[PDB]
Amino acid sequence: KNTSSKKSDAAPASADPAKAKKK
Amino acid sequence: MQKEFRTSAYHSRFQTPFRRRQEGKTDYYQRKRLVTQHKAKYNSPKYRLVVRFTNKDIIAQIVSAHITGDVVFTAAYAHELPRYGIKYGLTNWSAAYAVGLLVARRALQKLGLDETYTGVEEVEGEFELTEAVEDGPRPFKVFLDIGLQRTTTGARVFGVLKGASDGGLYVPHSPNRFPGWDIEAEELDAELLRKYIFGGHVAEYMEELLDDDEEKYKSIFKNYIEEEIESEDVEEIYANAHEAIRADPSFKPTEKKFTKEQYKAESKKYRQQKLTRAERQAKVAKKIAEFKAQQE
Amino acid sequence: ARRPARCYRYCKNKPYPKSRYNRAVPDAKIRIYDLGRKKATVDEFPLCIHLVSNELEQLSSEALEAARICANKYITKVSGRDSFHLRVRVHPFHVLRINKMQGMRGAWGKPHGLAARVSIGQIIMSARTKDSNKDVVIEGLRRARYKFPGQQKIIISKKWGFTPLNRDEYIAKKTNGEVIDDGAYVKFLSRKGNLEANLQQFPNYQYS
Amino acid sequence: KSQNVMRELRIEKLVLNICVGESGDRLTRAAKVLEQLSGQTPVQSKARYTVRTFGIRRNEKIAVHVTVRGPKAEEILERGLKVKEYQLRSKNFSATGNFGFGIDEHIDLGIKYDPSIGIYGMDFYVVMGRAGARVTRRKRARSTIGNSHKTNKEDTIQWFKTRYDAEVLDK
Amino acid sequence: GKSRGYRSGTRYAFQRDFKKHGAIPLSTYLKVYKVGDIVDIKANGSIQKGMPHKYYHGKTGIVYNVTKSSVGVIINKVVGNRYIEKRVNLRVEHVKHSACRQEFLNRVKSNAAKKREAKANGETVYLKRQAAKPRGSRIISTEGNIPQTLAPVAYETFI
RNA sequence: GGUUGCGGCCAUAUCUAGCAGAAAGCACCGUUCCCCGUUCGAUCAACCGUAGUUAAGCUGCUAAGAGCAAUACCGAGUAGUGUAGUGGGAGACCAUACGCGAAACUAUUGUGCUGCAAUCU
RNA sequence: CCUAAGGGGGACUCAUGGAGAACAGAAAUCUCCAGUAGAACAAAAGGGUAAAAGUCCCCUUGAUUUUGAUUUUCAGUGUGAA
RNA sequence: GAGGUAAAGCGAAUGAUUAGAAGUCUUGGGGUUGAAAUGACCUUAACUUAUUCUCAAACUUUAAAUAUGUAAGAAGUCCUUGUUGCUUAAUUGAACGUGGACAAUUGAAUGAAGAGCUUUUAGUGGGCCAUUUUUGGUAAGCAGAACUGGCGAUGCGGGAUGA
Ligand SMILES: NC[C@@H]1O[C@H](O[C@H]2[C@@H](O)[C@H](O[C@@H]3[C@@H](O)[C@H](N)C[C@H](N)[C@H]3O[C@H]3O[C@H](CO)[C@@H](O)[C@H](O)[C@H]3N)O[C@@H]2CO)[C@H](N)[C@@H](O)[C@@H]1O
Ligand SMILES: NC[C@@H]1O[C@H](O[C@H]2[C@@H](O)[C@H](O[C@@H]3[C@@H](O)[C@H](N)C[C@H](N)[C@H]3O[C@H]3O[C@H](CO)[C@@H](O)[C@H](O)[C@H]3N)O[C@@H]2CO)[C@H](N)[C@@H](O)[C@@H]1O
Ligand SMILES: [Mg+2]
Ligand SMILES: [Mg+2]
Ligand SMILES: [Mg+2]
Ligand SMILES: [Mg+2]
Ligand SMILES: [Mg+2]
Ligand SMILES: [Mg+2]
Ligand SMILES: [Mg+2]
Ligand SMILES: [Mg+2]
Ligand SMILES: [Mg+2]
Ligand SMILES: [Mg+2]
Ligand SMILES: [Mg+2]
Ligand SMILES: [Mg+2]
Ligand SMILES: [Mg+2]
Ligand SMILES: [Mg+2]
Ligand SMILES: [Mg+2]
Ligand SMILES: [Mg+2]
Ligand SMILES: [Mg+2]
Ligand SMILES: [Mg+2]
Ligand SMILES: [Mg+2]
Ligand SMILES: [Mg+2]
Ligand SMILES: [Mg+2]
Ligand SMILES: [Mg+2]
Ligand SMILES: [Mg+2]
Ligand SMILES: [Mg+2]
Ligand SMILES: [Mg+2]
Ligand SMILES: [Mg+2]
Ligand SMILES: [Mg+2]
Ligand SMILES: [Mg+2]
Repeated sequence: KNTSSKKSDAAPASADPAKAKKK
Repeated sequence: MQKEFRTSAYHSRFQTPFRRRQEGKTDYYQRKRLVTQHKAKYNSPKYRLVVRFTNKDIIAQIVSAHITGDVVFTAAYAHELPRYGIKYGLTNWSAAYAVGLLVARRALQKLGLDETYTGVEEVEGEFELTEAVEDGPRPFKVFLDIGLQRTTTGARVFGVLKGASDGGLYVPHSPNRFPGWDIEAEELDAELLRKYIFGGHVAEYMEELLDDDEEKYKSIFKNYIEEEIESEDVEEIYANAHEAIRADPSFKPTEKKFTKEQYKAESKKYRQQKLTRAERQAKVAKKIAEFKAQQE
Repeated sequence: ARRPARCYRYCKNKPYPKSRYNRAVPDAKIRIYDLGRKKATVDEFPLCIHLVSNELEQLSSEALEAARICANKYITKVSGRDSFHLRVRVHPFHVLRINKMQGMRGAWGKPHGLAARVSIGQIIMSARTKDSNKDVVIEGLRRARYKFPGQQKIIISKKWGFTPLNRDEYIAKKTNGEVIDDGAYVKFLSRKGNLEANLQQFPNYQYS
Repeated sequence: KSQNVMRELRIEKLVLNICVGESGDRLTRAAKVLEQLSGQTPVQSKARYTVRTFGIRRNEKIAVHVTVRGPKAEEILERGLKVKEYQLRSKNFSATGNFGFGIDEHIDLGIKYDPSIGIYGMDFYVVMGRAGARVTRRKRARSTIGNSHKTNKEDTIQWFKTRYDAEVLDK
Repeated sequence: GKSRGYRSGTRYAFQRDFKKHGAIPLSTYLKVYKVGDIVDIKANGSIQKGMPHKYYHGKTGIVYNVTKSSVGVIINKVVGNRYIEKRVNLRVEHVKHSACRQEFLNRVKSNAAKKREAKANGETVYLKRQAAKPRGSRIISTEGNIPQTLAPVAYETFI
């Protein structure tokens, strides 16, 4: 019905920083 | 452990925006677009209808911009309406229309355009623009400057718009942001606009609330109760005001209970005054000395 | 493999450091810049002796490493491993190029080594130690002078250790409570900023 | 004066989160439960980016959440505090004066159970605030709220204990 | 491969001043330019329409045309052994009045006022400017200022 | 002089932490039939000025505050540089001569000024 | 390479960090605070951009017609582009 | 007016980089385990804070010298009001004008075998050298750019001899 819209300009990425299992 | 953000380098490289943008008051994108004049119309200025709403007041000003600062041509406030017969609801949509008409008539009187360009003397709420008179000077052109206020169909700023247009000023506009515009059927219900001009929505609210929650009409519309003004006689309140506004739109300043100098001296009584360098030196020496008590 | 140093003695080219534009650069032979008792406090080693360049010239990382080892070895041999703190004051950041590793066509060279570009009067090596170890440290530096091309002077600093204060201004500022230890270095008192923080950091501050 | 009427702590909003890890009918059912509980159309959240491990892809609709304000927020909140027998943790309160907890079954809240719908756990977060927060949210003349008028962790914990007679443990 | 594009080599020339990026103060759009005005040209990197070519960045010229949002400026550009008149179309964001007019127009008014006042006084006044001349004779008092004798100082090392 | 609306220059105006603020203004603030917009009258829209408050916004003051601005028997006539020699030096480089002349550093001082209109204890 | 990644308007603010919320963990979704741009803008790099030029939404076809002037390369010829 | 090179800077952004010190609840591990509590201790390593050594053709707040644009009047400055289909709400402006006022110190220096203008045509279109700036190269009587001056095209005095 209604969905949150995107605010993050890094629309074209792949995964994410911060992610890296070691932490 | 996270990085401290507010470093000295952060403050050093920071670029403050314009003073009136950091206050959140001026949209300089829109302001630039409104003000810039065709450079081949060399010193002829563009005139803005600045319309601002406070919680209690409507401010309508006719402004031309210059390098040393903006210059007001005329200004009409909503608190001038009690002189014209409107004492309550100083923020109606209808109060906005009245303020626009008042500022329009006052500006045309200042200019000399009274008998020519009277406007819509018989207000029926139909969309209409002030057409120039053939073989004569063009009507005073002003562009609406609504500032940061959102543009919505039914907004009060366009009440000042319609009042100023009916007052004889040429203000370019379309009727699709007026109350009574059918978005599905792209036509203006001029009946509903005439309704909004003469307080019809508030009147319908008075009658509908008294007969549903009479106690709530007693709390919201007290002032109407103590003046013995019911819903059925609201339209005349504006209609009379309209005539009076057209009869004498001239500006009358408030008789001032004090002169500028007494006000200045009284206010000057307050306001803390800066400490002298010697004073702060004594202050720092005192704090330096008073830090001893924790040598441990 | 390595050409004679005479081929790269002079600052003929613009600085060519490792960057985003050349990446396949070898490492400098010098990696260690502080030797001896580098954790000693400022009062332990008041006497400072510098080896100063009297040449605008390039010194290889190879020469820097060799001179560093020579000086370190001699002083640890004569006075003990804990009698000094030696610091090399120039870092080789300039990449030398070699061409062959036809003719002059497409002759842009490949990284070959690293060199430090030194000026006239520039300090190359600094050695803080005690006064009784002066003649030792000077001779440690005199040998290291042999591993370098050009002229170097051994100059006894007027200042206390690695500080910017003379050996007299340091005592005045220390007995006045304006200097505190920070490990191997010190912090000096400031008459600007937060009054409470400045006072907290320097409790022994005899204010005027 | 610290005892002013306008310094009164009060709920600004409660945000309802169901982070179903997949897409399709189950997420639709979470939206239906949220629409039942709150009486409002919820909003579906799309993955901001793709994770193969979690079985999600960017812009695949994963979670659903809805924001409720006013008297209804208090009612849903007390229905959820009942499930917790009025016992939160110290950690559950943020440094900004907001707090939250998470139920595990949505029928404990007091709604009808449907086998087709199933049970979803649910996540609750409350944004606390005094009067005058519109200053930081209004369009014109936006500013910040002064430090004394801000909500902090301790004021919210004490306010919660007083208004609900609950205990906030700190294990 | 050689590169000689329109904005080649303008990395620093077309930059905004440090801590001076962003919106244009509106006095730029409120200034009035008339045919015959002398204007300096300095490109604004943030307005890409009507930008002058990098040659005219830092040049000064005369307005010959006035349009809706732009002015036309005549520049004399050296091409070989003569000058060629160049006519550049510029938006007013890249244009500023030359400050050399107002000093010279002020020297004209000042000359006129003094000349008419010497005429009023039946006297003469001399208006040609003169370069700075050698200073005249003078006498130096030594009360509080007896000369202090200096000598060159010996050599020292301060490291 | 304070305050509001519109501004010019765009930190001497910003940031952080405290404290104070008469009058008026501004503000928070109350309500949802109507125009309008939202998951949410929170924002936006409309109504009341009625029930409350200077708590916040805002304003002013405090701080050997950070930042910013200005000044200089500060550093320094230093670095650099235009010009000259059948100057020094194997060279690297350096001195001198006629001129121009920084940046960092240090110290001190300051912390918005102002245009149009309106209004106020 | 793009019917939008062109044009206009409007609304929103990006990278990232801290503190918090069932399964849920370093990374799923939610909230507040901070956040001068540390992101995003097809493609190299530079410049430019914050109530926008970035993100999202609405409407569109100015990516249309007639030919002149000008800027860059320049012979002040052509082409491309503006 | 413009500039971003020399210099300078890095307890200023970006990027690089040496050393300690003091602290923190994802300390990253070992060790002394106490029986397990992740709750202490010794330790190394991470981060954070205030410092410290050294750097940049494709880094930078600042920022020269030299070189560089314009102006320094009679075709100038001011006053008044004529024309228009352009412009202004206008009797507002824009441009071009009529008429009037300001006289040789007519608005800096120095110079000027005078200034301006036109047509037509030759040879040439291999260059090289010196100082300084400068790129590739270990370098070259090597290769390539910047400004000027030269040789070429030029004898004469000097450098013995030598573009
Ligand atoms: N430096 C050598 C030592 O000092 C003396 O040697 C002296 C000289 O032999 C030597 O001078 C040499 C000279 O020989 C040779 N023919 C020319 C060379 N440039 C000079 O070099 C000298 O001056 C230059 C500056 O011009 C300096 O840079 C260099 O360090 C210095 N050695 O340097 C000293 C004076 O400058 C002793 N006689 C000798 O035994 C001892 O080893
Ligand atoms: N500052 C004086 C300047 O004089 C200059 O020139 C002046 C004269 O040299 C020039 O010539 C004019 C001519 O235009 C006009 N139509 C006729 C007039 N006789 C001429 O002027 C001269 O010519 C005669 C005849 O030889 C001379 O004897 C006499 O010096 C002078 N009257 O015209 C001007 C006088 O009308 C500029 N043209 C003028 O604009 C400017 O004011
Ligand atoms: Mg707008
Ligand atoms: Mg050999
Ligand atoms: Mg374009
Ligand atoms: Mg685009
Ligand atoms: Mg578009
Ligand atoms: Mg927009
Ligand atoms: Mg950064
Ligand atoms: Mg980063
Ligand atoms: Mg033509
Ligand atoms: Mg052409
Ligand atoms: Mg072309
Ligand atoms: Mg091209
Ligand atoms: Mg085109
Ligand atoms: Mg450059
Ligand atoms: Mg540089
Ligand atoms: Mg440099
Ligand atoms: Mg610097
Ligand atoms: Mg740095
Ligand atoms: Mg610094
Ligand atoms: Mg760094
Ligand atoms: Mg020929
Ligand atoms: Mg030929
Ligand atoms: Mg040849
Ligand atoms: Mg030939
Ligand atoms: Mg020949
Ligand atoms: Mg000759
Ligand atoms: Mg001869
Ligand atoms: Mg000879």
